[PDB]
Amino acid sequence: LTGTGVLTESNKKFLPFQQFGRDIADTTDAVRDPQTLEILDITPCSFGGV
Amino acid sequence: YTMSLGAENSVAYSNNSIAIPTNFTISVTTEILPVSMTKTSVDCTMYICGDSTECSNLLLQYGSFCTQLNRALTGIAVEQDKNTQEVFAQVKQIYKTPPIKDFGGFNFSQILPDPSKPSKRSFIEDLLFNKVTKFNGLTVLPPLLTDEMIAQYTSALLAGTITSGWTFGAGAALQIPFAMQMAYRFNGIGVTQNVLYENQKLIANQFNSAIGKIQDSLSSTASALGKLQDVVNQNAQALNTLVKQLSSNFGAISSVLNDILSRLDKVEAEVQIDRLITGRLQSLQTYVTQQLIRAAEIRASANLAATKMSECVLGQSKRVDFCGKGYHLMSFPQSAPHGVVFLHVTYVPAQEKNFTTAPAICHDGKAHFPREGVFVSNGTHWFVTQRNFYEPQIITTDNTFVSGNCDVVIGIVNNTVYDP
Amino acid sequence: SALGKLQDVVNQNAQALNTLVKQLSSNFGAISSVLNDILSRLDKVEAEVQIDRLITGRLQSLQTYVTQQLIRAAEIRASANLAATKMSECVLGQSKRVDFCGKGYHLMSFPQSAPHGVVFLHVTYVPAQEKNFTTAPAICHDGKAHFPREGVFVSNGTHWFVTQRNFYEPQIITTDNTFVSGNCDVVIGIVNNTVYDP
Amino acid sequence: TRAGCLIGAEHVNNSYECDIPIGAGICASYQTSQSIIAYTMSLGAENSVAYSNNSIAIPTNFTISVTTEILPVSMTKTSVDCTMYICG
Ligand SMILES: *[C@@H]1O[C@H](CO)[C@@H](O[C@@H]2O[C@H](CO)[C@@H](O[C@@H]3O[C@H](CO)[C@@H](O)[C@H](O)[C@@H]3O)[C@H](O)[C@H]2NC(C)=O)[C@H](O)[C@H]1NC(C)=O
Ligand SMILES: *[C@@H]1O[C@H](CO)[C@@H](O[C@@H]2O[C@H](CO)[C@@H](O[C@@H]3O[C@H](CO)[C@@H](O)[C@H](O)[C@@H]3O)[C@H](O)[C@H]2NC(C)=O)[C@H](O)[C@H]1NC(C)=O
Ligand SMILES: *[C@@H]1O[C@H](CO)[C@@H](O[C@@H]2O[C@H](CO)[C@@H](O)[C@H](O)[C@H]2NC(C)=O)[C@H](O)[C@H]1NC(C)=O
Ligand SMILES: *[C@@H]1O[C@H](CO)[C@@H](O[C@@H]2O[C@H](CO)[C@@H](O)[C@H](O)[C@H]2NC(C)=O)[C@H](O)[C@H]1NC(C)=O
Ligand SMILES: *[C@@H]1O[C@H](CO)[C@@H](O[C@@H]2O[C@H](CO)[C@@H](O)[C@H](O)[C@H]2NC(C)=O)[C@H](O)[C@H]1NC(C)=O
Ligand SMILES: *[C@@H]1O[C@H](CO)[C@@H](O[C@@H]2O[C@H](CO)[C@@H](O)[C@H](O)[C@H]2NC(C)=O)[C@H](O)[C@H]1NC(C)=O
Ligand SMILES: *[C@@H]1O[C@H](CO)[C@@H](O[C@@H]2O[C@H](CO)[C@@H](O)[C@H](O)[C@H]2NC(C)=O)[C@H](O)[C@H]1NC(C)=O
Ligand SMILES: *[C@@H]1O[C@H](CO)[C@@H](O[C@@H]2O[C@H](CO)[C@@H](O)[C@H](O)[C@H]2NC(C)=O)[C@H](O)[C@H]1NC(C)=O
Ligand SMILES: *[C@@H]1O[C@H](CO)[C@@H](O[C@@H]2O[C@H](CO)[C@@H](O)[C@H](O)[C@H]2NC(C)=O)[C@H](O)[C@H]1NC(C)=O
Ligand SMILES: *[C@@H]1O[C@H](CO)[C@@H](O[C@@H]2O[C@H](CO)[C@@H](O)[C@H](O)[C@H]2NC(C)=O)[C@H](O)[C@H]1NC(C)=O
Ligand SMILES: *[C@@H]1O[C@H](CO)[C@@H](O)[C@H](O)[C@H]1NC(C)=O
Ligand SMILES: *[C@@H]1O[C@H](CO)[C@@H](O)[C@H](O)[C@H]1NC(C)=O
Ligand SMILES: *[C@@H]1O[C@H](CO)[C@@H](O)[C@H](O)[C@H]1NC(C)=O
Repeated sequence: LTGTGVLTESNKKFLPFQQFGRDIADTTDAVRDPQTLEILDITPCSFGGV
Repeated sequence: YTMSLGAENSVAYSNNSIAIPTNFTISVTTEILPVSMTKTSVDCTMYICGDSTECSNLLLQYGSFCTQLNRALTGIAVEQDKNTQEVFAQVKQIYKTPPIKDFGGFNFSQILPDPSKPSKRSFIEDLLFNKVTKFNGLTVLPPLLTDEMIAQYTSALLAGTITSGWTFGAGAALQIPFAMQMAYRFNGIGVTQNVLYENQKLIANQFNSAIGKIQDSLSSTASALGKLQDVVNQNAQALNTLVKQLSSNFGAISSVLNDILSRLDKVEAEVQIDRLITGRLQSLQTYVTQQLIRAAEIRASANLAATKMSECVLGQSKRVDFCGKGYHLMSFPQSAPHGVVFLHVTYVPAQEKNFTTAPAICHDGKAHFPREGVFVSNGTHWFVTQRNFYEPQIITTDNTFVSGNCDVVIGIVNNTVYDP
Repeated sequence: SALGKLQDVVNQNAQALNTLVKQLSSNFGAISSVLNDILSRLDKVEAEVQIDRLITGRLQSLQTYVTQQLIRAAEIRASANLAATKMSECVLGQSKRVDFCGKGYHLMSFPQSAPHGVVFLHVTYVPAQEKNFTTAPAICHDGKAHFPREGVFVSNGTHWFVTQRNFYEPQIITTDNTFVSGNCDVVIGIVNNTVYDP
Repeated sequence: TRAGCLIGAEHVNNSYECDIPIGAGICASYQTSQSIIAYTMSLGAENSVAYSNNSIAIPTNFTISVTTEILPVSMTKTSVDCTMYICG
């Protein structure tokens, strides 16, 4: 996988075989660390008009 | 089956029969009109070239398409703000209802704000707000006037309407009892003000029952606020389509720019990047066109809602079927998510009776015509009464005016004319 | 900022024309924006792709311009229908619609010509100085409830008068100004006062 | 602010008429030793109408006020030669 965002500790308890999660509109929003097997949310980095 | 247009009602029409109502029912109906929609400001560069340098360099060869696409959305947002300002912000002075609620027996506690809650909205507004329920450059801008300010504007309009009639719109708010205001409303629709003062308790009870029945609705059904939910769902579906069009290929080998730049050189991936840019630009153009059409529709609806706010609420409109069905008396605004709800109070007759009528009356060879009324007969005697209500009175010289002789009017009957 | 509604349309049309005339300098993926520079550096079999790219870009620009012009023409047609309705109602008559022919009780309106627009001079009627008075819904004299024909009962503390709504012109309550309907015990708030007989 | 981070404006607790709209009910203005301030826009002055069951207000004067209103009617005609624009 790839992308860019801040990895905050989430609470979405995944299934023992699921690796990453996708919210509506098919966007990667949560992945599981392959080493510690913890889940975390993927929030896109801040952006907006000046 | 073949749909039926309604029940067949043959009106008992003749040249000497008239139906004058003897009762009435104060019916209050609701109406939902959209005012504004959610603001959208999509980054034209980040949506097409999210985290890419070659894509950003190649996008500059298409001119100022991103500039006009952003200017269209900025204009749409400014237009929605202007609509929200023009629909609600019509009074330059916030009015407050007095602590005493002696409005001639009428109960407005179900439409006035309640300080016992943080959100200063009424019960009906709370019931309305409980029904209608950032990535890839998509940003939602917050509206200028928040829900609290819309609620304050609605409360000021309602207080001005219930404490000053229609004088708060044309100028300074002139205090007037609600009974006299309703008497003026009755005089506006062509009904004598004595009917209200002689049936004030009945009209107050009918208004309270109508408001209670309105409260009974908007809590069980879901198709009442469909006009706002439809706009919300349309905007959501447009955003979903715009964000799902990124997963398309448009003829390219892949939809991800990183997967293309990592499998081809800097001379063959340019074609795939150009195809993706063209597809995403066409998608953005289609989205902006749909948003402009929807904004035009919402602006038309907001202009209609502002006209109704100015006519039905700040005055008494004689336009038929404009401020609800029936003879319009008054209206009360209510705040709604991205919209406005009007509670039109109308006057509907309930019980009519048949009477034998005549166009004129001759007493001494002189034809008499009613000043404001209609001649009716209950079988034996003749009386003169108003049109929208049955109040029979003796035909006197002060109620009729003389014009012409008897042999010129068709259908004139003989009857005595009293002299005071 | 008084005539901003017309200057805004003028500036929008000017900006649309400027964008349409500046879109020609774009490449749209071609090697150059000038067709003469492409036909003089490539043969008749490879420059066709660049010409096709330029044609597609310019056609998309023209389509976007025409769509924007159609939307703006719809907006201008709505505004013109509103202006025609106002010219027919406020100018050629007296409209009783609130806040339509300006703020206040509309009396008359005067049209004025403007560049690509119209200017109305709404002459309205606005009250200026109001006073407090004690009012009553009805008056009983001999057990008969009297109601104002066209007016409102007012009291200055000692005596009662009948006057119009939008102006203070106190007059003596006579039989010609009031009509009798019902008795006293049916109206809420009815007070005792003499009714003059002409 | 609820509309975004604003830098360069002093937030005041007073309420004034909205001069420069920002969003979320916050507007900016250039007032008083002299810098840009930010505040929550006020909808107007609070006017408690002296309402009762036996009081009425009748005007004793009037002012003939004439106000202006501008409405667009037409716009400039445009007839762009399509072939000359695409293939000049
Ligand atoms: C309402 O009252 C008037 C008068 O009070 C009635 O008119 C009268 O009608 C009768 C019946 O036709 C007339 O009698 C006959 O008149 C003719 C001349 O037209 C004469 O040749 C006959 O010998 C007989 O007298 C009477 O003259 C006439 N009076 C007047 C003043 O015109 C009228 O009929 C009444 N309306 C109804 C619906 O009955
Ligand atoms: C307006 O005038 C009428 C009559 O001119 C006033 O009605 C009168 O009110 C007095 C005071 O209550 C009555 O006197 C008492 O009447 C009761 C019966 O209700 C009796 O038991 C007592 O012994 C005493 O006589 C009087 O009868 C009554 N007259 C009529 C004709 O109703 C009315 O009060 C006046 N309005 C105001 C605001 O004062
Ligand atoms: C992958 O290796 C890491 C470290 O070698 C493992 O993390 C350890 O997990 C055990 C049991 O959960 C803990 O007692 C240790 O403290 C952890 N060490 C560290 C450094 O975190 C991890 O469990 C391994 N994962 C798998 C699937 O084998
Ligand atoms: C006019 O209609 C109203 C409403 O139907 C009538 O009020 C009802 O009258 C009946 C008969 O006395 C009562 O049982 C109901 O409780 C009344 N309803 C309300 C809401 O008050 C009224 O009587 C009718 N008037 C005439 C003259 O027919
Ligand atoms: C106006 O209507 C409201 C609600 O219909 C009335 O409030 C009710 O008052 C009774 C009296 O004790 C309570 O038992 C109810 O619980 C109240 N209901 C609600 C929803 O608050 C109110 O009293 C009415 N006003 C007048 C002047 O009668
Ligand atoms: C038509 O109306 C008149 C006036 O109300 C009725 O005349 C009255 O009838 C009642 C009932 O019989 C009598 O007590 C009154 O003395 C009558 N007054 C007069 C002046 O005659 C008349 O009965 C009504 N006719 C019909 C068919 O309803
Ligand atoms: C209403 O229409 C009826 C039906 O034509 C009229 O009754 C006729 O009137 C003429 C003229 O008086 C008589 O010659 C006929 O014999 C009548 N026919 C019947 C069946 O009665 C009646 O006159 C009309 N009334 C008015 C006021 O125009
Ligand atoms: C209420 O209005 C009446 C009618 O004008 C006033 O009565 C007059 O008052 C003037 C001034 O004192 C006297 O010169 C007249 O003789 C009075 N006319 C009558 C018929 O009494 C009355 O003074 C006013 N009351 C108040 C409190 O302003
Ligand atoms: C206007 O409202 C006031 C306040 O309730 C009324 O004053 C009360 O009237 C009742 C009935 O006459 C008395 O029992 C109370 O003692 C009065 N209270 C006060 C504080 O005065 C007044 O009657 C109402 N006026 C009208 C015309 O309805
Ligand atoms: C109604 O208002 C007008 C306008 O203010 C008043 O006219 C002014 O009256 C004062 C008092 O003498 C003069 O000094 C001004 O010159 C007048 N202005 C104009 C434009 O004429 C008028 O007096 C008021 N009428 C009443 C009865 O209060
Ligand atoms: C009036 O007459 C029509 C036709 O005969 C009848 O249907 C209707 O019931 C009558 N009205 C009343 C109040 O009885
Ligand atoms: C009417 O009464 C209100 C409240 O008592 C007051 O503010 C107002 O000035 C009064 N009107 C006049 C003309 O004095
Ligand atoms: C505004 O109010 C807050 C909360 O009471 C307070 O902390 C702050 O000092 C106030 N600011 C000014 C300028 O008074």
